[PDB]
Amino acid sequence: SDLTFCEIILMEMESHDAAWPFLEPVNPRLVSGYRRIIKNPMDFSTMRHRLSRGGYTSSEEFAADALLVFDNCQTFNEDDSEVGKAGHIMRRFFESRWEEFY
Ligand SMILES: CCc1c(-c2csc(N3CCNC[C@@H]3C(=O)NCCC(F)(F)F)n2)[nH]c(C)c1C(C)=O
Ligand SMILES: [Mg+2]
Repeated sequence: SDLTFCEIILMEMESHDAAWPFLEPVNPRLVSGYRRIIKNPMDFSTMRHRLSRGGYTSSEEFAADALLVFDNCQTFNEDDSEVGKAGHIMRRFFESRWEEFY
């Protein structure tokens, strides 16, 4: 249904060169101040796990999680940091692929 498109998008994000910051949850033990600043963490493997057990009712819920990944990225990382730069590439990728399905 709407979920077949989400499988395609998520697969293509997981394999993207710039996905390396977002494949795994941030470990707050390793990242000073992350727990304080980011209220709702999100990453591609959490989305993949939620998709695998069917925890998305609509495509709009899937997109909310994706946008959360990149909102969190821009909140915590400078736009010219290595992670910020990758997050902009991944955000533009997502917005572009989402639009040529809907
Ligand atoms: C900047 C942290 C961060 C990552 C992320 C995922 S893998 C990775 N890297 C691994 C290899 N190269 C170093 C670099 C790194 O700095 N890791 C943590 C620092 C330390 F202490 F472990 F070295 N960073 N992803 C997101 C979404 C992040 C944030 C805060 O938004
Ligand atoms: Mg937004």
